[PDB]
Amino acid sequence: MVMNDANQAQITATFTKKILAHLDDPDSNKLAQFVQLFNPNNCRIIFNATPFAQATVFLQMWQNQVVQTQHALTGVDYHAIPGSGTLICNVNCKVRFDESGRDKMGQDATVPIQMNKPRPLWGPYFGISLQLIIDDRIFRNDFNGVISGFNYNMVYKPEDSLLKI
Amino acid sequence: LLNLGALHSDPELIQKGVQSKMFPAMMKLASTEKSLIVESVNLADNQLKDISAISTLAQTFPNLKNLCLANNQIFRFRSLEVWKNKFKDLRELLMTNNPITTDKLYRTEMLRLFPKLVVLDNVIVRDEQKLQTVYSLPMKIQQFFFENDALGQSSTDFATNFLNLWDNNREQLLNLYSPQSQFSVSVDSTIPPSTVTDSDQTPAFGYYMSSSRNISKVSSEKSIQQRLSIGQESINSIFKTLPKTKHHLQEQPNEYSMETISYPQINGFVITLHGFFEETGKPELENNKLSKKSFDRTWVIVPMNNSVIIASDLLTVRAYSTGAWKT
Amino acid sequence: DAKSSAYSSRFQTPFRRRREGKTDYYQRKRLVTQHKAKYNTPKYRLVVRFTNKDIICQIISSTITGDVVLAAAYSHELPRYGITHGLTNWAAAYATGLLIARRTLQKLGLDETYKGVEEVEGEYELTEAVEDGPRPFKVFLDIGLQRTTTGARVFGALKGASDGGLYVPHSENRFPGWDFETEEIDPELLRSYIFGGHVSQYMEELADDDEERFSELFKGYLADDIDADSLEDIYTSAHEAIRADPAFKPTEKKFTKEQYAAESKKYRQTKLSKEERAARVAAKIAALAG
Amino acid sequence: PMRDLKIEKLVLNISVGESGDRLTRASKVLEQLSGQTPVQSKARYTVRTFGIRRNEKIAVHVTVRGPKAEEILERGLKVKEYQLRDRNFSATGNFGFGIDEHIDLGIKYDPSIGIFGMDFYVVMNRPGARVTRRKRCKGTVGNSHKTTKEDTVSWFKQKYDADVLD
Repeated sequence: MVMNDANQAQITATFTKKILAHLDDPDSNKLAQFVQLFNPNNCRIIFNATPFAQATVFLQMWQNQVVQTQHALTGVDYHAIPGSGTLICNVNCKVRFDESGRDKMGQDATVPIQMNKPRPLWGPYFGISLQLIIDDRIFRNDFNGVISGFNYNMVYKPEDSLLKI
Repeated sequence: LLNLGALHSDPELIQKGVQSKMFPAMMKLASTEKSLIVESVNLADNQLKDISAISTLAQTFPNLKNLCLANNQIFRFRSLEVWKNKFKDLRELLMTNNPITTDKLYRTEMLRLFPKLVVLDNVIVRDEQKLQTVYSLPMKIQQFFFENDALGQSSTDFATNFLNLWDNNREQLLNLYSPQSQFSVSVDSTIPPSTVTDSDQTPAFGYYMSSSRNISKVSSEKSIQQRLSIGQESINSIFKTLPKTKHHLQEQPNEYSMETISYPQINGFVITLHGFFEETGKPELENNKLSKKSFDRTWVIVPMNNSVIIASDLLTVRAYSTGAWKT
Repeated sequence: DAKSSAYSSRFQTPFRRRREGKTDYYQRKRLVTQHKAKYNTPKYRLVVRFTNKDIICQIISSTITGDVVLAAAYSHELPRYGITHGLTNWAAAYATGLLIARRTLQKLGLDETYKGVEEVEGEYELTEAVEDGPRPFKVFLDIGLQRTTTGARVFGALKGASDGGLYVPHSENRFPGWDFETEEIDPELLRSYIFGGHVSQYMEELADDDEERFSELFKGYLADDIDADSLEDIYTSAHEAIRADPAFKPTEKKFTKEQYAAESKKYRQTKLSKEERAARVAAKIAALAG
Repeated sequence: PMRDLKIEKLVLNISVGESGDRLTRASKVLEQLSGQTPVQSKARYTVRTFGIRRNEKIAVHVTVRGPKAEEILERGLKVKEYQLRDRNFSATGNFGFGIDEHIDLGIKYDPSIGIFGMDFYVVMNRPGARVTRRKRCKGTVGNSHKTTKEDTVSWFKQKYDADVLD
């Protein structure tokens, strides 16, 4: 039925790159774009193994409760099927942390007892195998509501990181 | 907590006739005690204008939370300058009646000396009500979760069954997968921070790299096309490509962490489990063998009346360390 | 700037080729100086040099007023014999050594009596003299400022000239295939290097490996559509055509002397007269005083 | 087009007043930090106030070229919080600093080793510096291609987004 082509590998690489870009976009005005790039119709999205239903509320809680980081991508998967619209990748992502002691919105941690930002204070990174099962119609740029499964699970988090999960 | 103040006015220690190297080795003694747990310290007026004898205390007592060091006799900040990212979780410090605490920098540099401070000398220098949700996580994590409890039960059952079968003999990959059920396999070269506990330094999986269908690893198309998975024959090729490893999930069921969900597009259900895979034996097909290495299966099985049939068959080599399940 | 008058007075400059860095005069003396009772007999040396693009081989003797070339050969003259790609490797060095050897022996008249080592097997063989008649033309290798390592292309050109048929005295331990742990040679490595086997090994290995570096590095062989198992036949046909037609032919220039001279002179600059220099100094004085 | 001001050398050195187990300790530290084996260095002359005789080892050092150079440099700037002080910059266009308490460099808190310090020194150049390092036809660098203080300060102020005080 199926085969082994470079289309699924290029799709996995481009999806990992676009996912890293959309997760490093720290502003709140693009939090609708994450749900619109994922399956806004129906999906299964568990990020850090959380019982989440819709991606919109999760992206809103992300832009209100998470800052930016870096994502070192080191491995991808490419599994495809016929008559089911299957395309499965697994980004081996080393995801960093943000030592701003707040969310993305550039807060002031000091309780005011009486500008330009600081240096990009980062912390230790955690390894994860973020699995994305999406639909393989994107060989000619069709990626509108295709990601049926978004499973973020981790492997190892260093003790030097600021935020503790 | 332990108090180490006024030891030069205690007859149990004054007549013993002995201080700097004594306290710098008493840090080692208190670290090798390991059963007399003390979090904070009380060593006010320790007869030092500098902080030499209390320098290794930040490394030896890394669970510091508070310190009262008043009536000090310090007139500098360079002795305390080494305390950046060292006892930085402590939340209380005051060494007043001194030229180190009555200066100007006591409100602008003390927060740098202890960023995680929820208090500052019987006050609050930061929003301590919101710091527990801003400087840390907002909620906890789930070491095992799914869309439903019975869904997690059946997912863990099929995951442990597949792991036990791949441990015993994976020769029936052709009988486990259908004509459409394909696979994928890759390896994780780069690693995390070096201070990660029991962390593999490098992926010592040098007998599985040629059949790794990873996108950003190799730059070619035909190479990933040959290393990628067809049906049952190439599925068994990927099954006997790597080193056979008995599942280290029954030892640490906690560190064997599995999430799960469904698949609405095919009335299926998915499970992403991750555990260790220690390989005593290897692949018989022709630095060489494995090391401490983990594995993670992201399967998508569609059930029936008889059994479940897989749709995705993933293999991930990684760098083994501790898991995100424990507290 | 350390520019004292006393320093620049007492400073002694070195020789011109020493200041520009092109002649080791120690080795030059020990190489050029002749036995005084062989009165007017020239010591002939084989100068072999490597640029970034070319190999030069030259037979030089020395006089009082300057050196004299007896014969010469270049690596960029190989496309009339074969090789168009890889013009500065070990196999090209072997080829240009063989070419200058056959050219010099033909120019003297000893080509039909010192045939060299045909059917090369990569062994060690000095050109032995004949029982009757003359004895072979002897040359001394001159390598200049290049370091002596095992596996170098200067000794590749050395083996090429000696198998061409010149007597050049040498040992074997700088040949690629020498084992320092056994003090012996393995001549199959010499055979594969003389026929260019390491480039073919890399071509096959990178063809199995990533083809981006293959299509970047060996793109000329893909454009010429020559398979990796044809390099030995290329080297063999080049050896046959070198031993067939050894004589030199010029480049048949269009840039004749007067035309090239007038064009290069129109492009390049010239000097200025002291009259105009004194006028410029007078203008400098007038603009400084007004 | 060619003038670029890239990283030529990152040299890490640890100097030890003793000649005990501390040199083997710092040798293992440098072999764990850099990906290469280090080199111990003999004392030049005798002092008797530092307690030093000649021909016995004092210090350890190692040189790093390539991407690991700017990796180590980014870690050292993270320790130094991206601040230099308008000293630490030579007229010839090299720059360095020194780090106390090397635990904040990925090095763990092992008591079998303990605490050391380090000196990092960065040598800068431009392409075409082979002319002063080759053997045949050695030359110099012309007086427009040399790396100078203002060139290094401006280029590695605008990259790494650092600050140079005073």
